[PDB]
Amino acid sequence: GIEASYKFLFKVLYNEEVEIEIESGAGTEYDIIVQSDSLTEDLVGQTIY
Amino acid sequence: SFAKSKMLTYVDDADHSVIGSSATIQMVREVQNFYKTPEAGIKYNNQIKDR
Repeated sequence: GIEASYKFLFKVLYNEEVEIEIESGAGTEYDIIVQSDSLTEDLVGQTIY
Repeated sequence: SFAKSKMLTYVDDADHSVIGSSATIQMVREVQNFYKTPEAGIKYNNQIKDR
């Protein structure tokens, strides 16, 4: 169930490249500046668009 | 759960010269957000007096 499970899974299984998308993913860092007012912060982890 | 009595045990314990002690507690929940309550809202799980 780890990510690496997925990718490895076909390596043994299908010996062919797969990729599976989670939003968090490996890439992490952020540049903009937000002006809002007292948002619940529950949205931390929850995407916007 | 927190107990003002069970805490009071050890504050009793500290010296042995303390003849008595007592206190008036206020829970404090500090809030990140003013303008909007968290839409869900905070709760103390513990009812409070009016005002």
